[PDB]
Amino acid sequence: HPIDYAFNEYFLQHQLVEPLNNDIIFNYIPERIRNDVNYILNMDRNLPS
Amino acid sequence: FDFRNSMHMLTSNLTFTVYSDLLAFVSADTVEPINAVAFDNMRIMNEL
Amino acid sequence: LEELMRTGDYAQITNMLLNNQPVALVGALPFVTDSSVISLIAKLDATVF
Repeated sequence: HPIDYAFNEYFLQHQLVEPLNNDIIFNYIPERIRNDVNYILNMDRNLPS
Repeated sequence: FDFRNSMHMLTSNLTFTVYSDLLAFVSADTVEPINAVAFDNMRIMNEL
Repeated sequence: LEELMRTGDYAQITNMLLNNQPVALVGALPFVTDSSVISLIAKLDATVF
């Protein structure tokens, strides 16, 4: 219905869901620490598109 | 009620997989305490 | 190696091994003697690593 399409529509055009790369995980990390030798970082699980 | 004016087409994505918490995928160990270093780099706790 | 298991390995080695590049290692090590020529031709020693 006009008013219904109205709704559900925007719900689609606002799917607050961004992608995700190993890189982003790495990044949700303080610019520091990574640059603090004392601590070890590494990847193990893969990432599906 | 007029049909054609009510019928719409749908742009929907297909098969995600939502992840929460996150982090976890972070494999991380740690040096042995006796080997600490500050921004300094010479070593923290160096009085043997 | 001493400065490795200390430094927490900077995936430096991890990369070189992965990418297959001519390199060496140093320090205390466990040798292992084998005979039956065979082993050699099969180029067994490329394993372990």
